[PDB]
Amino acid sequence: SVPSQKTYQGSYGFRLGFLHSGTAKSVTCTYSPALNKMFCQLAKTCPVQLWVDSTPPPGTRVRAMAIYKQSQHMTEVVRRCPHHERCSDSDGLAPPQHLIRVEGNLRVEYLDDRNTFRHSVVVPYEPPEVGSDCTTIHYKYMCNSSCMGGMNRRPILTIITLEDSSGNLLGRNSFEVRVCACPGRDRRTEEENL
Ligand SMILES: [Zn+2]
Repeated sequence: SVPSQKTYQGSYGFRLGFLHSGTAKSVTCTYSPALNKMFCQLAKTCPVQLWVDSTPPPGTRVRAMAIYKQSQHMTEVVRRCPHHERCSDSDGLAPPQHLIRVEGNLRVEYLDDRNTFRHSVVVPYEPPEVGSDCTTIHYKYMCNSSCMGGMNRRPILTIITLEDSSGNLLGRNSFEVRVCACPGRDRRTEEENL
């Protein structure tokens, strides 16, 4: 019982983009092309860019979902650790257990799948204005990679799916995530092994 991670550009040429932020000590969020991996800080904005060759129909929705990267952990549902789950950091919209939030969107919607028990967060797709090339969604990870009782140092992927108003699949892309203190340092260090 594991959700697909196969890349699928679909009819609209769906692709993911990121800020080219570098690895200076102070950066809150930074992406590695070589690793296909996002490094970001706990509860900080992590911008993900949606790129399309053609504008998807109105009613299109954008869902984000987390799964564990290692195959022997994939069936386990990724959720916040007991401490954070119990934390007073609610924004009034996100369920307390949910790892991934979206900020600054009053039309945000959260799901507990009645059959898989997996969490996900979905927002209406917005087209870029004619002077921009992509759409930006501001994600937040609400639990650390090192949190004991949660992910517990196990690496995760985020799966972004493009779907119509009826929930049918239009596109899919994914990237690995590490939530940590000092993404800049951890990115340079992990990239050094190459
Ligand atoms: Zn936690």
